[PDB]
Amino acid sequence: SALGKLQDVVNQNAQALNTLVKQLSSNFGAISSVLNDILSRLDPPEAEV
Amino acid sequence: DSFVIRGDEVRQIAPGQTGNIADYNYKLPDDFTGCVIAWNSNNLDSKVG
Amino acid sequence: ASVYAWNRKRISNCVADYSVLYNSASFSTFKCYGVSPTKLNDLCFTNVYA
Repeated sequence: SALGKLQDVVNQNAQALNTLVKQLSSNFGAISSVLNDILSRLDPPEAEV
Repeated sequence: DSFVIRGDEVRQIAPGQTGNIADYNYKLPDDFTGCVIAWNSNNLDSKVG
Repeated sequence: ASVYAWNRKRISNCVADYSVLYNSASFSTFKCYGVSPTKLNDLCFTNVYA
């Protein structure tokens, strides 16, 4: 644990990137989190929503 | 734009509708602005034969 | 069947042409909720129930 200050910065940046990548898996109230599924399932008036 | 259709087909003169005269007779855009006007014309556009 | 004893039929292992359902004018109401009616020929399904 001598080099914890640099490893803390590396872990924080990697965890922020992992969280940002993980946030694509959330649908945020939509029917799906995949854009291609919405564009292939729905008409543009509701796919727009 | 004036035409004569059935009584159940007046819901298809609208943005974002699926239907028959919407696809092959008269299509409205999704960003349509204006007013659709409909009134019964059984006394004028109908014959007993 | 009646609505209290509604009949459930499984649909599986078939290729389905929904364009004869869209182009028929015999249905007074043809309203889809989780899917567009015109995209039904482009997708694959399981657990189809009537």
